Amino acid sequence: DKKYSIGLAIGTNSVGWAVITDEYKVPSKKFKVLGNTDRHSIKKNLIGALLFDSGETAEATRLKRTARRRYTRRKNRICYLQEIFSNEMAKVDDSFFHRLEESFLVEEDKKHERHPIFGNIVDEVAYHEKYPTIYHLRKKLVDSTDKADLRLIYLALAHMIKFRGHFLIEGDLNPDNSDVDKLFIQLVQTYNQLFEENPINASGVDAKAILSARLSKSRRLENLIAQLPGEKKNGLFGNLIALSLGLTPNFKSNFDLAEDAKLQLSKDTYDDDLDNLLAQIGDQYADLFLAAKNLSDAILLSDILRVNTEITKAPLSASMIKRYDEHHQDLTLLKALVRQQLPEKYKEIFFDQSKNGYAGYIDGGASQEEFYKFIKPILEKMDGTEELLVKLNREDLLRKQRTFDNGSIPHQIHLGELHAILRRQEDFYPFLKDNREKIEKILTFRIPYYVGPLARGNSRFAWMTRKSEETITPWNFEEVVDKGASAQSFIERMTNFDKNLPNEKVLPKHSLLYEYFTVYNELTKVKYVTEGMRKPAFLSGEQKKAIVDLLFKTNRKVTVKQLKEDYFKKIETYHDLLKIIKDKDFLDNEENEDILEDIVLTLTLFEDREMIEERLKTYAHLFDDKVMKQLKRRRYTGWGRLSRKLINGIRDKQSGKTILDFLKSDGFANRNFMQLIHDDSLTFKEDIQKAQVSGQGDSLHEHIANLAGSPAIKKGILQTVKVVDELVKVMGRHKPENIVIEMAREKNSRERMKRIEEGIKELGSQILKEHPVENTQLQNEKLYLYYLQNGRDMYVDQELDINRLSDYDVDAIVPQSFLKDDSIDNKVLTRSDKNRGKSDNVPSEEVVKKMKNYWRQLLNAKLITQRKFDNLTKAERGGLSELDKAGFIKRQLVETRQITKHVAQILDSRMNTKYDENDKLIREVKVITLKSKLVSDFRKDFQFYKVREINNYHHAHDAYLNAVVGTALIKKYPKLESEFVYGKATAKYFFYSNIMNFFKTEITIRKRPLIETNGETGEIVWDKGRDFATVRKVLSMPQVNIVKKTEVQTGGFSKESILPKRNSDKLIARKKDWDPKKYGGFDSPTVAYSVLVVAKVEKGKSKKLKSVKELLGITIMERSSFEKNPIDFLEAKGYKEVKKDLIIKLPKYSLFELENGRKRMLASAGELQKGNELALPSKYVNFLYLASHYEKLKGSPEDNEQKQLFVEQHKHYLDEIIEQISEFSKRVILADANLDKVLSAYNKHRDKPIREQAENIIHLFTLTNLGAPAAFKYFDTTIDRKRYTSTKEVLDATLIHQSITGLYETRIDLSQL
Amino acid sequence: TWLSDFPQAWAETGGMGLAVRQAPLIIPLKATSTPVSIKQYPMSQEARLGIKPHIQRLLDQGILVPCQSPWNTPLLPVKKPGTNDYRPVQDLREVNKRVEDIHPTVPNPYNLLSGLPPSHQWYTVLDLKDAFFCLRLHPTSQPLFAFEWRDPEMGISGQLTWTRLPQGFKNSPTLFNEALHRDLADFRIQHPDLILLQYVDDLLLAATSELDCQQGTRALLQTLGNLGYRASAKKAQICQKQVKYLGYLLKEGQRWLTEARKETVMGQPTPKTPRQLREFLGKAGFCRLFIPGFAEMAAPLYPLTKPGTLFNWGPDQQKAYQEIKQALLTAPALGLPDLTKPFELFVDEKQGYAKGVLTQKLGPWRRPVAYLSKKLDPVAAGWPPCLRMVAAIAVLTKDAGKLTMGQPLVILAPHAVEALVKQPPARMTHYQALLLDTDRVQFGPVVALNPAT
DNA sequence: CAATCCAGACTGAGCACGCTGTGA
RNA sequence: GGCCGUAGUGCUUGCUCUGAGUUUUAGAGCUAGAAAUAGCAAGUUAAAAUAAGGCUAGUCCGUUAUCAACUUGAAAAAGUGGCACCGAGUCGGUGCUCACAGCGUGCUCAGUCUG
DNA sequence: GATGGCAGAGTACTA
DNA sequence: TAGTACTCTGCCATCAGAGCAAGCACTACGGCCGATTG
Repeated sequence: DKKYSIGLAIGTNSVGWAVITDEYKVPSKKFKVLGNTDRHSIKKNLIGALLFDSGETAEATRLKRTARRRYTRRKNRICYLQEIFSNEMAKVDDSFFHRLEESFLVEEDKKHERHPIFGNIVDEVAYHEKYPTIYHLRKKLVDSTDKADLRLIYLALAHMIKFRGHFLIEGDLNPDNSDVDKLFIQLVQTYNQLFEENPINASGVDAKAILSARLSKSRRLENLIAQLPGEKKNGLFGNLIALSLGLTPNFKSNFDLAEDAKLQLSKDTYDDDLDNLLAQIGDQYADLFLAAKNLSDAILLSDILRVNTEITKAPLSASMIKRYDEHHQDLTLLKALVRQQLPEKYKEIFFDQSKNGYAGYIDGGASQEEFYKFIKPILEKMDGTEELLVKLNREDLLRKQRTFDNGSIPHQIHLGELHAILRRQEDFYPFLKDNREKIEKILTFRIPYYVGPLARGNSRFAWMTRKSEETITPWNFEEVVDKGASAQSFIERMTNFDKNLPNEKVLPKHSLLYEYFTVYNELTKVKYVTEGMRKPAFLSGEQKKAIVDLLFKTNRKVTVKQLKEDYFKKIETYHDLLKIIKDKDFLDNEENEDILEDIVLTLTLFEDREMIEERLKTYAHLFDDKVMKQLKRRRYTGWGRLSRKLINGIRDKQSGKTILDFLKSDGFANRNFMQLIHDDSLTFKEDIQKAQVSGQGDSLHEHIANLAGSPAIKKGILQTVKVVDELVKVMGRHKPENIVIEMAREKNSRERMKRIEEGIKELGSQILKEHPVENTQLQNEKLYLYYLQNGRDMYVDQELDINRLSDYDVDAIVPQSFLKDDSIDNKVLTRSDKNRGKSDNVPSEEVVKKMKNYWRQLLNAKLITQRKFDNLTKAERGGLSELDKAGFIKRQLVETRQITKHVAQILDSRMNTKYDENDKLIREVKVITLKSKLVSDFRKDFQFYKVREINNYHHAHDAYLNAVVGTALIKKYPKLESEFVYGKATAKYFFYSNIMNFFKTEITIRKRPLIETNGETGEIVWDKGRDFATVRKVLSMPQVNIVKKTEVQTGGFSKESILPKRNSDKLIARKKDWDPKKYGGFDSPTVAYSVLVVAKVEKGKSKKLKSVKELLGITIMERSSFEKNPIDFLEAKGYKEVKKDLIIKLPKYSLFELENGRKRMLASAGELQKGNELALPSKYVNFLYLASHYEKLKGSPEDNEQKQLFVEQHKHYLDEIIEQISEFSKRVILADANLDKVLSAYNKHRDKPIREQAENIIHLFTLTNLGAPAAFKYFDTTIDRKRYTSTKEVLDATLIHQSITGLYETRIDLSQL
Repeated sequence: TWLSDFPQAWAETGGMGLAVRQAPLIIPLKATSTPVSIKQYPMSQEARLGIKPHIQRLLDQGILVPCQSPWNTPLLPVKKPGTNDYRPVQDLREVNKRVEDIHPTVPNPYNLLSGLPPSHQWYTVLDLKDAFFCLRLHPTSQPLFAFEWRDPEMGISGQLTWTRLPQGFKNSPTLFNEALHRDLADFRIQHPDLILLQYVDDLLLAATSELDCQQGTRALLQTLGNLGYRASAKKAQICQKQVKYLGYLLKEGQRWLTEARKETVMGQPTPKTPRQLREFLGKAGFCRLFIPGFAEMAAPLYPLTKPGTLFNWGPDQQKAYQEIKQALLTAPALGLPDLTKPFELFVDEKQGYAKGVLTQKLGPWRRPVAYLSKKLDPVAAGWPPCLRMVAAIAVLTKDAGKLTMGQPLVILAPHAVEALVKQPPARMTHYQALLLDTDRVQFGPVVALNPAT
């Protein structure tokens, strides 16, 4: 029995731990070793760390699941089309669909003719000559009027249905609207015809260029407004133009409607909104609205079709055919030009698949960008290529029909083409005439997002309810799926429960009860003061009723002057429904509150007008048709945090009054909701406590999963809990006095590129066009800041130069001393940091005044954020006050993160369980949380320097230092338990600035006592004479329990790339009937775990049985097959007479001990990892830190000079560090070539300064590191990986099974097997 | 010639002993108790060979018998202060916490020698060999004690329980005392003249004349022979005026100090570490009864004993060390207290350290019985000199009671503070009861005393 | 109405460490 | 400190969809050469698969989380491993029991009186 | 973004 | 002398996008509200 404490450092992929005694000494006890080896005990220290792979989110799994569902649904669509065509296709060519299915088959495997469409070579060749591409056939079917072959009709329809297009645009699209100028002129003519008094003139305006510009929609609208007289933004014509170009305008100001009546043209509710607006104003604007709709259709289509639609009903097919013809002509011209001018490059351009060019573009994997990059210099170094170069620059040279840019083609184009084909060919095919509606439904059907998967009780993700038990086809979806119930379940399965009543769902935010409760709470806190009052008095219940009925039930916003005049002077959701239902007695009635709650619940739940109206039909008799229509129009968004049962259902046992009843009848007390729920006399608190008791708590893993945060952090939390339990069991089931814990704070380039592109488009500048920047270049902090600041200085008005980068000053808006934030949201690039003004506060008022407009423009361009703007313009608000400074200083030491609070609560609940007589929980174990700042400052002040590149011991050292610092702090300052233990400006500023000053001997010069005492008690909290020596001794120990968490690999079966056919045994069949050697397949399978098999194999012609011991990699795909029957699985692999008892499961990171303390970790069944950690002396660690100048220099000039002299006198430590590395490599790493290269590089680079030599020596520890080998670099020399690609040696080594702390081990000598 | 006459009493001829009067004794356990099995702790190869001959001989006598029991404790050798005999010790740490507790009745070494009167000048000291093994152990409680002993030569591996009372057991000294006391209780009745002193196993017989001791020794040997106890004949002082008992020399009815003990205390060099000073203090403290004013003499060395301090061997410390070395050279002969006659105590107090000597009448002179000295508590340290003597008497009178067996004694001091207790100028009430009890203490004629005394 | 969220000395009992001594 | 109301940012979970990419097959290559080979012609499209697969047979599910060893277990899960001191190259070595007595010191609890 | 798979060239032991 | 068998070195890893819903966590302003004891 001994008092002890546990210190823990929690990382995303590491959890350090350390047990300390009263004197801050780490104990050491002997531990029994289980197994068949001769070792029966081992001595270990109670300090170490656990290393594990970082956890992952379910984003990739969700994306893969969505892809699977999409593929299944597409195949089902094709199956529906084939089922429709089946009878007539059997009449025409019975084997057409069978031939289509077996297209992916070699000649010897097909049971039909190799040609899939007609089955004979002559017909196939003729068809491919007549229609080189599918778009030729589609256009022929759309335009031609004669009979067409049924297989060709099916092929066109199948292509259209398989590749539909995006569903971004709702409603209908008419491809005939292609010209922009003509439709703009027609809209202007209609506007002039209607608005005769104030006509609009638009002659001489390049409407096509203005509206079809590549700039942002808002910028295009602004340009059109600028180049148009007689109107501006927010006018009638401006709003019409915005609606046409896609923005949502408010038509309230145009006709003085007094209601928003916003119309979005792409939205499905546009027809209803337009009907409502027409009923509001009149029927004379319908022509203008239709003209705007046609203009919008033309605007969106002209950017895609880019073809004349006056001669064809298939503009998309015509555009693809024109692309094909342009490709052919450009190819012929390029071939002729190359033959004329550069005949020697013709082979490498048009014949070599490896190099980019035409051969690599078509036959190879080269993309359009790579093809253009390769062929641009060749075209430039040639004559007669001006138009080809123009097409290359505009990205319209030699384009295939199937490209990446086809993602902006609406499904309505394919729908129109399919409808045209069906109309053309329905006269000859009665079956085509009959099934036109269902074919269109097949093309245009998509499951609503709120319906979810169409499961039948065997899917965890699904929530849909079926009104009828039958197969859900796209044609009976409405009649089989209960859409309203499905959407209600979809919303309710994600909304929160009440926290006071965990089993009760929350009310909508705009619920009538919620509004009444909030209004009454706000009213009860207003203390009126008038003449004749001795003391301020609270409103009574009747006064509150009168005030609510006179003010709140009449006007939306109740102000103090209105309260004083309309009530104190005159006498002394509810409003939205009042204008809709036009009934006051119904809303004031109290027996229709259930109806009102159901109405608001429906409006919150459903976003579709059809669903709202079908749910509200039960209440249609109560209201009129127009009232029902207005109710459908109105929709609320938001969910409250209070349950209906909590608000009005629960009643006090003593008085029989609900919370709302008490709030109404508060009277003189005017106690609010918090007072009501915290009152001890009232039974509301007791009922809340009883409700929370029900359910109690789930498992530890379930609770951690239910926590909010990063999955890696949650995994670290679970590991920390498990190691705490393990340490408690190790220490004799005695709980520690304190548990001091800490938690670390923690394509992006593509996101930066898209953000800068959007910001530049919004701002209208051309900085990216002046000099393009790639994503890898944009990853640089200085370049990112320069590009975000539009190339201009942020603190003063001047222009910066990209070519002059790496010279400007990066400045933090909030000083780094007050807040340590290195994000772009707090970093600013300027020519000189002195322009900001004073360096200890927010930027100066003069600079704020100068650059306020520029910062506002950047904010409107989304280049800077609201937080950045608020921080920048704080000088006008008042700057950083003394209170703010004190707060900022305090928050650097006191942890406030919710994840840390959750971890502390979990540990406290696990540790302290006993209760007192008065139900007061005894704080047996005190859980303390600290930030990394305290420990880092301790290390920097007292020469306990940390270098992460040496070994993994720094995690354990950080845990030990956390324990020591936390225990010392809580000993010295018991009054700080509120801010540290889980459970004025000047005075606060200097208190937390010198909170850690009791460790040091001298302050600022104050001779602080050598022995630190508690004060008011006789407790010695620190002794500088010996406690620092103890810390130094602990940090210098060579034994630290470092454990890598073994795991069984899960995830994808192998690499997703499908390789071509080759005669290799590594290829994996994509289907059971697809031979890899003839069809290609996957490769590089992922091994779930290795299996040690001791068996006999057939070797030689005689097939003699040779005893063999080896490791077999059980991959992810065959893990279930192996686990179902290991005997048969191993026999099928070729092994005979295996031993089930001798079969051993070996997951990843399995540890083996071979000789001289050499440890190897199982990377896979054929690879090994290093498993030994070098324990470099702390003197060498400190010397390396000081010589490398970690984080530059942060010391006083007097202290900085002496450290440089210390390094100068300790120059010779470099050779000793090199010798330590070499001897450790010789004993363990056994990389002779790499060691020789390292030594040669060190010898050749000996004359360089100590700073550079130490910085490069830090990299040398990569060779002597635990884990997978990695390449490093010493100056110019780069050393590759020495991978251990043979696991034969570990078959005679010792297999060690380490617990979560490494103190409990099971050593198995595999040589005896 | 003594060995020949009593073959059934001497261990060198009588063989193993066995108490033929005491019944087998059941070792009780607490109600909430469960068997505990502890693996045999690692033992060095040199210590293993020390016990091995004992196990071989213990097996022959039937003391150690093979058994299978859930109880198991690690055997452990303890070498004797002399040579390397390596006596066997069971190391029953876990069993002791589990076994029940009985009230100890063992005699404390301070009070045994107080019973010896100066009239009985002839002594006969007999020490019983293998004392704790004489009492038989019931087979029900035999599984409680066990240990693992595996020797390939012996051919038996497993647990070997004890059929007798083991060594290292917490109740062994108490159970053996009572068992031996009852057997010899009949012997005391038959010989009123003899004075028998019993210390666990060591027995001392005191008689008046030489013939009385010879008759008593023969009766004692015959009595122990029938009872089964065997006494070692190699070390048995019989009918000698000079005997060694309880670490004290007994000559002319005086409790001398052995010459070897004095050599050990002075032989050590000047201490240099607190561990070295602690070693020297303990030896000196055992002789405190012979050194006059030892509390004040060793006063400087006491504050240096603290674990947290600096070992500064200053000139004052060397003066204290020299005083103890010279005092032990001429240590007097403390007389054996005679309970029949009244006692006399001298009390003196200088500078907060109480000193004195307990004496008894010897002809016309007074012979010292025991030198008493103490350090006054800090509460009495600040008292005036008149009040300090009152506190000094109370402290020393408490010490004298532990040796005088509660017999009345006379307190003689230079001052006349005996009347001051009645009318002094919580604790004081406690002092009044102790010093005013006429039954146990009284104050004689007030008179000073020599500084040496 | 405004501000903040026991010291001393003594006595008694128990315990423990840090050494020794008589024996086993 | 808490109560809010407003705004922004980041992240998480789930659902419905889109465009490509890869793989096999189809789109008759020609001339001169026994032949390798050379010279010309052509290239843009389509079908099928897109984790093998599973039974629960759904227009469902299949890459998240969790996972040292041994014993009891159907499983969920529960159990399994002495301490102290001196040291330190991944941990090593030494020691351990009693009972009574003597001396020095410290701590905790409780009470007393006074400010 | 490391880190394990994989092909290919090189070297070596054995029937 | 050819057939397996083991080692070392360089290359290579499916990728983009659009909606919708619910939630948490953090930052940043403005208004207002706390109670009990000496």
